[PDB]
Amino acid sequence: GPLGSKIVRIEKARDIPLGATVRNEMDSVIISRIVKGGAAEKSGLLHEGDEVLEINGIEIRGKDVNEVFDLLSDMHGTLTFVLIPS
Amino acid sequence: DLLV
Repeated sequence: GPLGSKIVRIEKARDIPLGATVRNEMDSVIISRIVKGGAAEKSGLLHEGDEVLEINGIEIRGKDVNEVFDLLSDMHGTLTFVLIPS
Repeated sequence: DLLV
């Protein structure tokens, strides 16, 4: 896809973490760890080095990881993640 | 880093 991205469907449950840690890298949001025993490991859908470009149609480039956390805390259901694999 |  655009910038070589892929579309991934990620389930988000209120008060349950997705099970991945994220960091800012310049103007990007990058997945840094897939937490062992968490939901993201179980689904196999997110990976270290993945760049998050969009979450449910919201552009993520340039956003602080704190805003990403806040955004996700306000969402539940099946979310559309647009990712660039590493 | 930040857990989501």
